[PDB]
Amino acid sequence: FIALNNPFIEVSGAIAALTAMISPELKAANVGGQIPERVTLNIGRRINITDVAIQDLSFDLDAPRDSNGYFLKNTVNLQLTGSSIYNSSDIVRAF
Amino acid sequence: FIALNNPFIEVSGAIAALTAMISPELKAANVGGQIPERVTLNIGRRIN
Amino acid sequence: ITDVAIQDLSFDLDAPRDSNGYFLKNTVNLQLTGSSIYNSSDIVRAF
Amino acid sequence: APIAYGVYSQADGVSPYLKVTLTNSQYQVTGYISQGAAMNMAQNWESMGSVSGALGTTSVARWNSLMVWEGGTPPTFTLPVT
Amino acid sequence: EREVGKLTSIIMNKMLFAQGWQFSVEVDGLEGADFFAKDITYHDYSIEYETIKIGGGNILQPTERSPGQITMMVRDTVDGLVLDWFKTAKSRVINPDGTGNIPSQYLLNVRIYRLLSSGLTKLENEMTVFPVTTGDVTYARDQVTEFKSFPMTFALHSTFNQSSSSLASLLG
Amino acid sequence: EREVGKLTSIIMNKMLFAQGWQFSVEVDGLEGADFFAKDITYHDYSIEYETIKIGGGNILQPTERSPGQITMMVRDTVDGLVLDWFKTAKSRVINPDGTGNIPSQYLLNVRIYRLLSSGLTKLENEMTVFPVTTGDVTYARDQVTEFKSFPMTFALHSTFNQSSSSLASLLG
Amino acid sequence: EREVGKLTSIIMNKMLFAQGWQFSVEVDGLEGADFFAKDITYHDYSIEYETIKIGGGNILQPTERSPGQITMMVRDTVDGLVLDWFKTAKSRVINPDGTGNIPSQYLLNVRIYRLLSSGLTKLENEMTVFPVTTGDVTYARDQVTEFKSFPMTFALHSTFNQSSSSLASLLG
Repeated sequence: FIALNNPFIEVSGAIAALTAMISPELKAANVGGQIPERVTLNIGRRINITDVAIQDLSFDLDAPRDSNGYFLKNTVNLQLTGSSIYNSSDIVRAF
Repeated sequence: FIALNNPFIEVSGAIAALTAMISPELKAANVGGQIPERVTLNIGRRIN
Repeated sequence: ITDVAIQDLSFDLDAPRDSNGYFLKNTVNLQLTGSSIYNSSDIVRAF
Repeated sequence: APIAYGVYSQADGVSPYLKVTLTNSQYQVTGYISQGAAMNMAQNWESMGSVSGALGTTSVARWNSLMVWEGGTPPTFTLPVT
Repeated sequence: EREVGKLTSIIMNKMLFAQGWQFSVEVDGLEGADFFAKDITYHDYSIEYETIKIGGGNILQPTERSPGQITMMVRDTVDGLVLDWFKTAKSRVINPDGTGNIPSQYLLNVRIYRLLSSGLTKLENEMTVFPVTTGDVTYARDQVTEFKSFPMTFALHSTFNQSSSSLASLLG
Repeated sequence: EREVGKLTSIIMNKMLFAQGWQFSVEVDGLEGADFFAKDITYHDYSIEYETIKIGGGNILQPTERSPGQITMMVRDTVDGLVLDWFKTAKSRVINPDGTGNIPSQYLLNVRIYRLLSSGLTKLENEMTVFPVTTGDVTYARDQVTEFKSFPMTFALHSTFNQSSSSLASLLG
Repeated sequence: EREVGKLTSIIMNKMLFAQGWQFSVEVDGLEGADFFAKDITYHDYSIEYETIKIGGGNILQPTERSPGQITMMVRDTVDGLVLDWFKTAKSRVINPDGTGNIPSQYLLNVRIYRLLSSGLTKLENEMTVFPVTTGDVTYARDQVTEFKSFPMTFALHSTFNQSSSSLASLLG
């Protein structure tokens, strides 16, 4: 991510959003709402996979800063995995 | 792979084809069809 | 972040020294960890 | 009241946005940030798929096949202060 | 034969090739850059390729368009205005404390012109750049017969958007 | 046309471009640096960027302001004073034993001026520097018609605080 | 104005800048080095620093003082004495077998002098060095109008103790 107009909604907000998406929610009433939720991955416009689970995440802390203290650039490393083994006919549809 | 005339047939279809060849078929009725299919490899024209 | 635990530390012993024997520069490598599994709503507050 | 140490003063001219502070009931330490800091978090999901099956009551079977959530890890840091 | 030479001379004389003194440059913050400017070198983008080895042959494929730069060598008056302008422009890119500003504040536009006959101009290129730095200045004692000079070098921001800038830059 | 040339000449005559012998330098402890000085070369900061590759295009983002350096080439008298001053200044940075002193002791200030008409001066830049080194001296046998010379090179301490120094340096 | 020029001429004429032929060198083992010597270049120590990156700025800190070297280009007579002296001095540093001697045996002292008016001298520097090597010698056939020459280069032992040597060296 690199900021051009508003650093908070571009660089300093996306990191918090990812950090929230990776975590569970243990105060929910139902059992299924406590598990970390799953996301939909769409690489460009041509590869789309559903029910993707986020496993790892990382980012640096020596990025350039704005006069107000928000990042002007950052980089996040992610590892993602599927939730089931795919059949030969199903995996072709993903492309 | 590198495209020269039609990118879909040459570069973007080959990857989908390989991803199809690697995976099994678990909705099949018989037992032999549930294991991923085997392939014939030919390296150039002299090793089969 | 509150309630962090320090689990490793290191520093150099070949740093520049003063005429009285004190360091003029050094560097410390630290490894830190939280003390509980954060919830989705809690972790956003840290930012 | 804790005891101060490090580069806490403002005589050097660097913004407080470029410093770290560690505070407890006894000591307060301030330092800079070097070139190799990062923040990491991780979660555990469970490798081998399975076989002798596939399936055309039905819903429960698939739920077992789906990856399971096992546990997590609190955030960790690697900070080279200076 | 000489007939071919005569025909070539006839065709060559009619068409007037451009000479080397027809350039003109306008900068946003100098209002007088044309008089002070002496030299300028610029290139906008360059295609970068990758070589792929297949057997006993090679095939290339373009990948990128690398950014460019602009540098100029300006003369200066007594009680220098150009040096002060460059200093002020350089200062905005990064605050002395160690913080950086948003892109809209420090960017500027540079325009390169071509001179037609009878004092008419056309636009060659437009680029958005940030001041980068100035190389080095000497100020020797024996330079009795020479004027002051120093180079100013800029760098383009992004290849996606060369000329067009945000609303903040346009409206001030 | 010639009218345009005449107008440009009229414009050019009125404005006086600065010549190369208008520099002036003062060093803290020399007291006579201006007479001995021959050349300078200073650049204060330079802005550094990072190139980020996105698909088939590039975008840059400034990161730093790197420090600079000052060098000068002084003539010397019989029974050298400038040379002894340089050795004394160098010796204070690091003690012969192998221990270093606090920054307040060895730092020094250099001012570079601009000479207006009728002998009036204005400040161009001010920097805090430490003596670093002097490269090489030759003292050849056959240099019958040349004066002695040697270069002195300094390095800027910190970009955060270029000119202002601690109270200890100011009050002695 | 011309009055400033007259004052500058008056002040400049009085002070006599040192010329380039006033050097003098004494070596421990030549007893005639002054006549044979032609060139010499020397630097004693140089401060080395480290750049530390903090955010968007840089701060330096001195760390070391690197050693120096001395090299000289001497003429030689027929039945060379200088070459034999350099060969003998070089041989002591390492025995032909492959063993090294203790430092006291091969070290030597070199002194650089400055020439005052009326044939008086002062000491510029004193260094303790070991012979290192000589670069290369040509001995061409067509050099009918040139004398023989070869360079001798020394290296300083330790920055802690530049001039003072052990008792064995002093008393022989």
